[PDB]
Amino acid sequence: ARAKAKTRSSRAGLQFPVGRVHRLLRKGNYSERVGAGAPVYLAAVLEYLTAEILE
Amino acid sequence: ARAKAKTRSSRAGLQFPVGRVHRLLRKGNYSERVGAGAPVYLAAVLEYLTAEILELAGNAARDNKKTRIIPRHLQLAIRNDEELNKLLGRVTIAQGGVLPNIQAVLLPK
Amino acid sequence: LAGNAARDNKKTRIIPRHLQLAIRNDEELNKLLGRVTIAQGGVLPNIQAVLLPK
Amino acid sequence: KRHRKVLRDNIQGITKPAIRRLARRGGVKRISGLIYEETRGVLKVFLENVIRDAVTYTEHAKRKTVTAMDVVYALKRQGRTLYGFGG
Amino acid sequence: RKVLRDNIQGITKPAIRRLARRGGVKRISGLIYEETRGVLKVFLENVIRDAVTYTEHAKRKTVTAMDVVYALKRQGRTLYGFGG
Amino acid sequence: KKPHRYRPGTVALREIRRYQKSTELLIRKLPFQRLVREIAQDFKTDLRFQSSAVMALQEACEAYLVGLFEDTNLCAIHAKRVTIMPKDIQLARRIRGERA
Amino acid sequence: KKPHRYRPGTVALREIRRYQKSTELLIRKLPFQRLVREIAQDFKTDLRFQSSAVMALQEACEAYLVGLFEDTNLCAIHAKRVTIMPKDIQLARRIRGERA
Amino acid sequence: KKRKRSRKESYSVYVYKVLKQVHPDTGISSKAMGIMNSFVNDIFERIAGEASRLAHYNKRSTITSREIQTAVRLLLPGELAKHAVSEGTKAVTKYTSA
Amino acid sequence: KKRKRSRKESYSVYVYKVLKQVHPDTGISSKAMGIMNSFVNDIFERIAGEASRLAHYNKRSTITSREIQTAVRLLLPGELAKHAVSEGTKAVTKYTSAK
DNA sequence: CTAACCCTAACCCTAACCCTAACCCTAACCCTAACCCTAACCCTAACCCTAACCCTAACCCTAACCCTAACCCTAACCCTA
DNA sequence: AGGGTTAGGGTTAGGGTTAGGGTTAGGGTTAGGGTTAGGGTTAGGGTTAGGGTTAGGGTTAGGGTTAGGGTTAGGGTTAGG
Repeated sequence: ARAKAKTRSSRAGLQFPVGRVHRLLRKGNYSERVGAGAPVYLAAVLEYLTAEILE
Repeated sequence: ARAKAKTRSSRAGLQFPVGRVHRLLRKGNYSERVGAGAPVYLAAVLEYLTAEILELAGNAARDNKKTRIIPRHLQLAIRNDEELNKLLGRVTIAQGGVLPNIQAVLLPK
Repeated sequence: LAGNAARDNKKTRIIPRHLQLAIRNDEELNKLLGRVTIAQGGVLPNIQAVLLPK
Repeated sequence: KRHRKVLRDNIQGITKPAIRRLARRGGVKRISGLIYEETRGVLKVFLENVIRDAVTYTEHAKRKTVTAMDVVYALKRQGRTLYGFGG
Repeated sequence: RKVLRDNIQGITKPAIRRLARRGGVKRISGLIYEETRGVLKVFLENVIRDAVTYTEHAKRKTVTAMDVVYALKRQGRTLYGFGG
Repeated sequence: KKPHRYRPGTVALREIRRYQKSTELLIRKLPFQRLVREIAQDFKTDLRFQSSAVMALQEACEAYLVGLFEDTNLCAIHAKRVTIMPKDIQLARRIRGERA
Repeated sequence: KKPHRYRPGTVALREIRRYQKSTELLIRKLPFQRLVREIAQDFKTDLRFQSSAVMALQEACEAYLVGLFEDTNLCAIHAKRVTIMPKDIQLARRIRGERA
Repeated sequence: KKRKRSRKESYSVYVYKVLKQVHPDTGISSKAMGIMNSFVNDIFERIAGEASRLAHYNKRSTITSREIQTAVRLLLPGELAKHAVSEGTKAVTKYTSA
Repeated sequence: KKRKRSRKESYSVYVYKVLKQVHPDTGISSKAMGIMNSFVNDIFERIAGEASRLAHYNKRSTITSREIQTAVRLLLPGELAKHAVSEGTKAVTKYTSAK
């Protein structure tokens, strides 16, 4: 049952889909290997930009 | 057991490395699968462009009484060809000057 | 057109040479007066590429 | 020894003759007098955007020398495309 | 049916005047409408050629807003809202 | 006999403000649809455009025309003038790089 | 054509014709080499600029300055003038979209 | 014949959550949500392309945090780039600590 | 060098053969060869990126001759695109006839 | 790539003449701004229809994926055009 | 480049399916070409001053020819991503 699915967003403290960003980086033909902290960094940058624009 | 090994450039009739173009398309992270007719098409297009540019450069060099192609002749041919100037508009050739274009107002009385 | 050619030739008066130059330069004027030869006037210094020295 | 460092006098390093022939190549028949400062002011901002990009490109490889390939990649990204000086 | 001159005249003069007033023009010359119509027709021709090429590549016959946005972004004019 | 007629300038300025403080469109939709259909007829026949497609086309064309008019007005102001001229649009397209 | 004085405006047309048929650098290397490093001091100290980087930077700066001068000259003749001025470079750079 | 129509990935739920976090009294129009989606997608594609270009320039086959940080510092201007870099460093530090 | 050093890649022999075919008894310079190499690489990368984008837009995973032809028609200008497309179709036909 | 002289030799930079050209009125045009009212007009409103789109459903072919072996491409070296 | 194998993405196909087209029609909208007049535009003149012209004497840059110290990729390797 793979225990429980602890949300990566609740682990990152952000409000952006880190899993969808990782999938987009993997299936987007950008590189053969995709890091783990890179989706979190991109999600944080996008969240900051969205927060500034919305404010 | 390989009988003979005919080169892909000879079977294609072109003068461009089809094998290296295919390797660049495969290792360039452009796509997972790469069609076989695509490297040949790209090589043919690049060969036609190179032939046109070299013909224009040779014509400019022959008009300038020289034999070897210089970047000045290359820039002159590129700026003279309208399609080449429209294609390479944001490209600056090093060691090359512009065309001696003087306006009518700047001309002396 | 003749005055423009004369001003370009550093001359105040209009001559038949300037008239012929302006007529041959203007495409519409050359198409209209194609079978008209201006007296006391020469052609344009047009040298072909093959006639140029190598 | 070399007990002197590079000062800020290089901004005025471009001489009046230097910018007085750079303009005549473009077709300027009469160069203004106050243009000598505006040209140095414009050239100052242009040489700062490419240098920052080259430094950021060099710092990615943990290196300390700025090659021409980094300058070419910075110019291609800014908007230019230099052919020849580099690969 | 269908006239060629009826299309260039479709860009009416008061419409171009209102556009120039929205941009910030107080006085609009008379020879501006024809040049504006010509430039707009050339730009529309280029964009429609790009969209037709995209539709033919998609092996289709309907020009979609996504293809129009792609053709506009290919020239450096990114548009938001209409599409995704 | 005087209805206090507006002097050249009064209306122009307040119309500019009224059209700048709005978000609606100016060019009609059906003539633009007829235009883009006639233009598309010069490539592939039996074409079917979309509503959002022609809407985005009209929006982009109106934005480009606004930018061109702004550049033309700026060139006219620099030429110590207030009206626009075809030579101004020509110089604007030459500097912006649209001539090639 | 006395060697004492030449008509002003005639020697420049000779200079322009001679300078437009050569590809040699106009800015000098040693003064330009110190400007690149002075700028790089604020970003990070201890840098080893390659002998080919300064050449490319100078070749790009010269081309950019030549293009800007050509645009300023094109803007100059519009106002019935022939000389450039500091007020024309601003408009030439704003129309291009660099300072906007 | 059957249903199971395609699902369209959108960031509307995240944009609305950010809006509720910042201003918990304002709203967002349908157009505004689509504009924010296009902006996020464009910035994401630009940063991903810059990271891929850097990974292709330097002989490498993965994208670490340094590549994304360099792409951010190259794309974003001055204060925005510094703030984004600080937020990303704080996020990766919290991830490596928790 | 060759101190167990690496081997770089360029397109010099090909450009030389093209020059000899289009114009005999002529020469070229190293700067001109480098400029031609940079131009070829730039056009190659541009066409490859355009083909990849066109293949990703159509939800497909194969960049084929059709995608390359569309990228050429979209990048190259007027009659140059038609001539390049004609030569590419001829090369594809020759490849399909003999390999 | 940087650090340190060298030695001439082009570069630079003040420093008066000499136009000449660019800005300020200025008058004479001149052209677009400003109603305006009436005849296209198009954007609406529903509704068909229809032809291009679209969603399953195998399956089959073509590109990948390894060797290995020709094989070509790329470093070196002088020299001559 | 050849020689041999495999699996995953094209690819067709047909039954749904859907959005675009086409339809009248009509009525407020809108254009838009009238006429008119007021403000803006431009050469013309005018004048003076601001850079062209000159030019040579101090300034300083271009190879040139080295060592010597920074500095980096080449090889190997391995364990973690």
